[PDB]
Amino acid sequence: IIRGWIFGTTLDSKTQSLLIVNNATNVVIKVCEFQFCNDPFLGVVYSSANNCTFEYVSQFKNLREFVFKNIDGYFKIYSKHTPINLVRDLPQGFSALEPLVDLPIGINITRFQTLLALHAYYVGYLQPRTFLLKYNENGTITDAVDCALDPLS
Amino acid sequence: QIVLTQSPAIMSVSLGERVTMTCTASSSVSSSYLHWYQQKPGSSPKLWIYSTSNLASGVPARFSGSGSGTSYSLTISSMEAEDAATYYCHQYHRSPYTFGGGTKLEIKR
Amino acid sequence: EVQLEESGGGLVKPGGSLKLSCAASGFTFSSYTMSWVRQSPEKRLEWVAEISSGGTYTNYPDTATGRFTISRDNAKNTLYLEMSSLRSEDTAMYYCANFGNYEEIAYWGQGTLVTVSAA
Amino acid sequence: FASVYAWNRKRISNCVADYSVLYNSASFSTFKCYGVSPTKLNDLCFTNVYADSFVIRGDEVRQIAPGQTGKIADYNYKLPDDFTGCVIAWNSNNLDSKGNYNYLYRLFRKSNLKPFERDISTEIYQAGSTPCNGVEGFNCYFPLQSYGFQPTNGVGYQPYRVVVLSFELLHAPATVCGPKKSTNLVKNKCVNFNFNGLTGTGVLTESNKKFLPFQQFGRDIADTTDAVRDPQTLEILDITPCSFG
Ligand SMILES: *[C@@H]1O[C@H](CO)[C@@H](O[C@@H]2O[C@H](CO)[C@@H](O)[C@H](O)[C@H]2NC(C)=O)[C@H](O)[C@H]1NC(C)=O
Ligand SMILES: *[C@@H]1O[C@H](CO)[C@@H](O[C@@H]2O[C@H](CO)[C@@H](O)[C@H](O)[C@H]2NC(C)=O)[C@H](O)[C@H]1NC(C)=O
Ligand SMILES: *[C@@H]1O[C@H](CO)[C@@H](O[C@@H]2O[C@H](CO)[C@@H](O)[C@H](O)[C@H]2NC(C)=O)[C@H](O)[C@H]1NC(C)=O
Ligand SMILES: *[C@@H]1O[C@H](CO)[C@@H](O)[C@H](O)[C@H]1NC(C)=O
Ligand SMILES: *[C@@H]1O[C@H](CO)[C@@H](O)[C@H](O)[C@H]1NC(C)=O
Repeated sequence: IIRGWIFGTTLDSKTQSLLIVNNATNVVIKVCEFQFCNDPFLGVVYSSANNCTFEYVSQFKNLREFVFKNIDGYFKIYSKHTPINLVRDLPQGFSALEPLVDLPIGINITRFQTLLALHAYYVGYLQPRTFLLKYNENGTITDAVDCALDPLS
Repeated sequence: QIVLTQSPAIMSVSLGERVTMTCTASSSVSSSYLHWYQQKPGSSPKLWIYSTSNLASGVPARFSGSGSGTSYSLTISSMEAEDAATYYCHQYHRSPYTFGGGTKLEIKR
Repeated sequence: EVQLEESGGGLVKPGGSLKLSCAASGFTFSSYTMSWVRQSPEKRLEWVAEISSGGTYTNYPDTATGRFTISRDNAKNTLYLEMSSLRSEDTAMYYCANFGNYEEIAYWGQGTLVTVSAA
Repeated sequence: FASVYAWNRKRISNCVADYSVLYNSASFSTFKCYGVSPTKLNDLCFTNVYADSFVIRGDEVRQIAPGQTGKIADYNYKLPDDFTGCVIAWNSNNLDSKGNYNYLYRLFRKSNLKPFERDISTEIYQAGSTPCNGVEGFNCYFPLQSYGFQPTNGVGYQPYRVVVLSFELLHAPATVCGPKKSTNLVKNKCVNFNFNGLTGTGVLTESNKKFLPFQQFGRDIADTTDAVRDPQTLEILDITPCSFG
């Protein structure tokens, strides 16, 4: 039911607004400006198409994890699909996230908002911390530990 | 084709003054395709004003004029002794090329 | 240059054919389109017929559709022009000049009296 | 192609197109630019490539240059002196001939135009102070004019097609670069290598280590790159320092 996320810095067609939408057959990404849309809809949102400067087209229950990062105009999305379910309603366990795509968009990004199919998701944050990682023999991350949490750490 | 008609047939105008001459056509020919020659008696014509604004070599910057559309105007500054010549309008837009009706410029004593 | 010297003319018969050869030299003839104009005694100038040296193309007004022929030769640089079955009304004086080519149109021919006779 | 008074504008991004094939051809009569030589066109990388296309009369091809005047250079198109691009103009005598008169251009305008301005309008410009509207009259002039591109015209009157390319010097993250050269590979030799930016020296050998489908090169310790996969084959290799003693 979760479909996509609409980003921006003013939520108006005046300034660049990135947009990602799942089509159930091909994900679509574009940077063309769109006017404000408080209540997105869908059925098988669009109000302005000024300055279309990019386009891209590509491809226990499921708990998909994403991490969105932005450095000097580069947009990185790290994704993971199948986690380990120790208990329901609480995502315990360890997982590793792989890099999906790099976007040289340069959009400036201050805020965003998600999209649902009208007819449960957790949000986190990041800080510049220091970590220690133990690499497996094959190349995967198997364990990590903090460096500013506990005296033992 | 479009025939070129000159409103005045002949100018028996005295020396010193400043008048104008007109080339008239049934329709607009071009902004800059037309031109004017000068057929001296018993000689060959020579072009001075081309592109309807520009001037060829040898013009003392005395002969001028402006216009567009179905009618064009060519102006002078002050008549002198060498102005007793002939003038011919031209057009090159359409495939049949025609000439102006001609004006027998002359001075009066 | 020598200013587009033309073949000499003369009196002819109403039913013959005179040839005008505007041979010349002094500038390139592979890209300069020639033209033929005529003037009857004290009458408006009238463009007779032009030829295109770029592809040696012939086109000319419809006042005389099928009685004008032009041949170009860049080898010896000659411009051959004739009319079929000339009448006594065709007496005039002819120029070969430069039309269609570079913007600075100039170099009108020296002229040649192409007149008819009945005596 | 569009007329000059409404010049066709297009944007090209996210591609790698060789520029050598352009000036290596013979159809392009005029290939003029100063901001960059043809040799280093493919060497450099650019951003925001814009193409402007139109059809004009031959005799005024000179008027398309940085800092020039004229009817076309003032009322139909503007070229700033600080221009970073190139101009390609070539004859289209056999493609636009009969003559044909479907072309138009701006003749009268209030003043000059800002750089890269698109001058579109339709008004009865008046050569006096009396206000005339609706129909043309005395000292009321039609802003446009046509072209007599007769097939049997000479030089300067045949229609010419003009394309102007502009760009910026990577003011944003790189979008369009030039083609990158490639060569073969050798084994069991002391060679210096430049694998897509990663440069070094050593001897190349075949490897049995397994990479994940998304890394590019591995290492062991102390910033000592040891294993690299070739982008062409996606085959993992081994680096070994050349012998000395
Ligand atoms: C995000 O927006 C801020 C403004 O709120 C940008 O800061 C300036 O932006 C202007 C034009 O956008 C630039 O010319 C300045 O150089 C910027 N100042 C600084 C100190 O960078 C900021 O650059 C924007 N970020 C991005 C990635 O576009
Ligand atoms: C590291 O990867 C190798 C290659 O995939 C693994 O070796 C095989 O792994 C499969 C399961 O993916 C087993 O069915 C085979 O029996 C393994 N063969 C051998 C010879 O080991 C290896 O197990 C991986 N090591 C890890 C994940 O720690
Ligand atoms: C670069 O791509 C081309 C296009 O596929 C490769 O050419 C062939 O690719 C098929 C893919 O199944 C192989 O079966 C053929 O053996 C390839 N032919 C050749 C002559 O290589 C090409 O191999 C790719 N480059 C490399 C280094 O593998
Ligand atoms: C989804 O796919 C269909 C079929 O290709 C297409 O018509 C439609 O535009 C797509 N949706 C979006 C939002 O692009
Ligand atoms: C591009 O953005 C500018 C900003 O004002 C706007 O004026 C223009 O119409 C836009 N062009 C397109 C094609 O969206």
